[PDB]
Amino acid sequence: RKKERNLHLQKINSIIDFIKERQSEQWSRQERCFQFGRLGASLHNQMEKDEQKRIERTAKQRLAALKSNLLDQTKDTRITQLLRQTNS
Amino acid sequence: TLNRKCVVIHNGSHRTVAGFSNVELPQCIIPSSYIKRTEAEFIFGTYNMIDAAAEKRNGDEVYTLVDSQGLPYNWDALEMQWRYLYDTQLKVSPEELPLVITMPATNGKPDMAILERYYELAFDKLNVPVFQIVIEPLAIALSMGKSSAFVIDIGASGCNVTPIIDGIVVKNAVVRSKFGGDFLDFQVHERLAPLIKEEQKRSTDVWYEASTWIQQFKSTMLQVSEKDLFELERYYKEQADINNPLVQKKNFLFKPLNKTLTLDLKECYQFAEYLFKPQLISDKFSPEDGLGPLMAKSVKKAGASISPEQVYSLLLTNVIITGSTSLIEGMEQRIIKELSIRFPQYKLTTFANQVMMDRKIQGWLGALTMANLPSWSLGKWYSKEDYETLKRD
Amino acid sequence: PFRQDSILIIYPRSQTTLVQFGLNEETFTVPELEIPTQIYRTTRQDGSYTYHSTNKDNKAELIKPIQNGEIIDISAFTQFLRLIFVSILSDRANKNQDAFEAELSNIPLLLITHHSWSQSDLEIITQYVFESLEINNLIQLPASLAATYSMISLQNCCIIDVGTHHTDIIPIVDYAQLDHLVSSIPMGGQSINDSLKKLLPQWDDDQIESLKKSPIFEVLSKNSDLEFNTFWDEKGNEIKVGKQRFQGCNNLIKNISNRVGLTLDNIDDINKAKAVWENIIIVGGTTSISGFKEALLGQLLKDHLIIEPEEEKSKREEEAKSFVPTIEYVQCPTVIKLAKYPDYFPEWKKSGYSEIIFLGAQIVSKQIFTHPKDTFYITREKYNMKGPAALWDVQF
Amino acid sequence: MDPQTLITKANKKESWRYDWYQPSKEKYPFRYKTWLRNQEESCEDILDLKEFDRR
Ligand SMILES: Nc1ncnc2c1ncn2[C@@H]1O[C@H](COP(=O)(O)OP(=O)(O)OP(=O)(O)O)[C@@H](O)[C@H]1O
Repeated sequence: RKKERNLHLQKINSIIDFIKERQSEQWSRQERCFQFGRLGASLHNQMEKDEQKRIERTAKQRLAALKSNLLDQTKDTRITQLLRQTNS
Repeated sequence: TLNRKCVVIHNGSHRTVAGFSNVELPQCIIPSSYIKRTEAEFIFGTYNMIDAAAEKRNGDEVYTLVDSQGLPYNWDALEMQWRYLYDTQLKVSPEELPLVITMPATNGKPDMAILERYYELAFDKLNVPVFQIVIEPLAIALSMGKSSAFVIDIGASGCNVTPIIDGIVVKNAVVRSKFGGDFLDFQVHERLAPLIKEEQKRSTDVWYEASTWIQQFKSTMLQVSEKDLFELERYYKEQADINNPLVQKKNFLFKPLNKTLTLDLKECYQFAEYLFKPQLISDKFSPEDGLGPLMAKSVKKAGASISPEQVYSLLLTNVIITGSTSLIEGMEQRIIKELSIRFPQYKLTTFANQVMMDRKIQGWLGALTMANLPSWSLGKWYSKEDYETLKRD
Repeated sequence: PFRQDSILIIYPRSQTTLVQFGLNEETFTVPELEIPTQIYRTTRQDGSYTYHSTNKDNKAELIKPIQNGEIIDISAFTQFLRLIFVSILSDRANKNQDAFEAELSNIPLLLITHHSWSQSDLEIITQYVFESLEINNLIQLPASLAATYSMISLQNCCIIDVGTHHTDIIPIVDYAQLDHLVSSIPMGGQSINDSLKKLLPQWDDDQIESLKKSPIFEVLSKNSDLEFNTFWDEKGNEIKVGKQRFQGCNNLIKNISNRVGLTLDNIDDINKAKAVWENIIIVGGTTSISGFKEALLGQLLKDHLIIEPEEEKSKREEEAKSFVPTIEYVQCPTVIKLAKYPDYFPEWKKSGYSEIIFLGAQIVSKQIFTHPKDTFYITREKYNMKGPAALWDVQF
Repeated sequence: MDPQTLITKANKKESWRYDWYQPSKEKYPFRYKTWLRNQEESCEDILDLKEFDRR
């Protein structure tokens, strides 16, 4: 009798022990996608920053060419608008 | 640890939850009921049943799969349900993967009858490679890291209370209150019917309403009074003579008719009180049938089954508040209050998972958890030999 | 690691599949390869089968591995995939004598996974990746997950995936996919064509199809300012049409909203549900049709917005006219809103975002393959450790 | 161009199989299928890209 209860007690003890183990070990589907998002955001910050730099560089090159002689299209339709006012 | 994975199926009284042991969330959850169509056609699936409801075809009928005991009811239909899951949600032959299922704690009386039927289904009909069945409240306590626990199942189809002492479901102390989610759904429907247009195919529509706007209502409109509404009301009136939030209004749109329903706080509280004072429902109920005294009863009976002083200190410091209904705001605190009233000499320690999702599927998660242990042999895994033995003379 | 030119991203779909071997280094671009998802099967003596890129001797059968986004014949599917992979291997090998000295060396593989695939389907697929194509770098992203990055990363949002014969409804909460709520509707772009055929039964199916594709076709709420307009046919014919060019979409849209409502109503944490409703994302080739997205928003809006029902609001106002505090409700949504697009991808800005899901994959792809850890993908090592099961160690 | 040899050249390893397996402590009276480290036609041609390019 006594040992039968003790067996049961240790059985459930080990059950709980395996459970509490996995509570710290597991790391689940949600853990992956959450980390991916945090990761992705930093990728966008760097990649986004690089894109901004590239756009700035292109603008700088265009400005330099003009001196030697979105807004890249706004100025074309704006100067074309004005051009058309003069053409007409 | 082990090279395995499995199918977990929880036939709840309202929701059937099923999925793979590989994942945190269930593969799918469908209503524990189905639409029978005529030749014989069985509809399973949340959206599918909704679509059937939209059809409104004469002859469609709703049948549940789980009885008042939390046990399988229409076994032939049960076959069809599981078959459905294996073909459309799990999408795998039932013969390849292992199956772990569960059931609520009972008094043990139907254990053998149920196992016989399961062996017939699992082995004789589905050829399931291996079979195991576990106790839900037990699993819940275990997932909480508890060896002893007072499981308070504030769910639908009644309220289950299961005292667990040293990993032992005290079957004699296990009680199953007839009051729960379903009851409240009925009361809500009946109380709000006065504000709704007009105040079996019809019953199929009842199911629809229950699965939709009624559920929406109870998710936010209901609230549990901190104290006994009656005494609390008096208290505020006393204080008024010496602010009273009970007059505060809450709003809810009745989607299908596009109209605003407005209730005061007291009324919201009135619904909650039915679980504590069922004698206010009608003359068919006793004061002892409220959750307060039911709990006390089961606590005391647990003491009777084995050193009451210690038993009370044990159960009252390992209280698990769970079940879907437990999400009604304030419910948890009210349980604490009821416990302090009936056990003012004991320190109370309760537990409750703040994530709504976790509670809704906690039974499944418990099964999930047990299904994921590395010491394979701990479970009472069953095979064809057990079906055979049973049928051997 | 990893060479930009060696990163392979493959996106399967019920019609065609997008393939993009290599990235554009500096920026992101629109996938240049597009291959019809079909393969031929020859029945030989006693049912023995071969697979072909064409119909050998007019004896092979036309097989379509994917149906409505779901794999119906995984044997055929992996054969289809195999063909693609070796196609690009030979393509680059012929284009570059030293291809195996660089870009065809270490090749990262990103496969976009349609949610309908079963657990066993996925296992078999990973098995072929490592044991047939012998690829030592595998990611099988959830399609919806990819989409959530493209929209400047969202925590709570919806993915509406419009297919051709099916539409998928996905809800994302806390960046996780709620699989038990995710569903699908047996309706898609083709149903538009079907209704248009019904509408104009005397037209050729191609007239209808090409019209759908045409800029004169539009979902309304300056060709909209004209009673009639025209469109040039595939044969160079001038097709003239009236307001029928604005019809045939509501049936699809209504059914979409039906499931959207039902699905979102089952989110447990209403605080998060409120957040979800303010970030709706719409993807799919058909969604490129102008005004479609706005109409879908509008339909969702009028059928779910929690706001004091028209007349009742006017009764507050009526009684006031004889300030009324906002009539708050415990329900949701109180705000329904489409998610905001990133303004940092000119190429995609120019192309339109109907295929943006690929972009999301591209973005996260460089996030993953420029990172020092391999935390989220299957390596040969991991494959050796768990077999196909390794996927659920890294499962997203 | 033999696509199989291209595979042997690209990306330059224990294989598994899906089959029955019997649990053991000892062996238990039941079996299930899983990915076991195993015991140790094709598409036949190559697709003509340039026909599948967005140009
Ligand atoms: N937001 C909510 N808050 C509280 N209760 C809810 C909420 N939404 C749904 N419910 C109730 O929860 C019920 C389902 O809960 P649950 O699955 O715990 O019951 P059950 O598991 O079927 O009962 P049992 O545990 O005996 O199987 C639904 O019937 C519904 O009435």
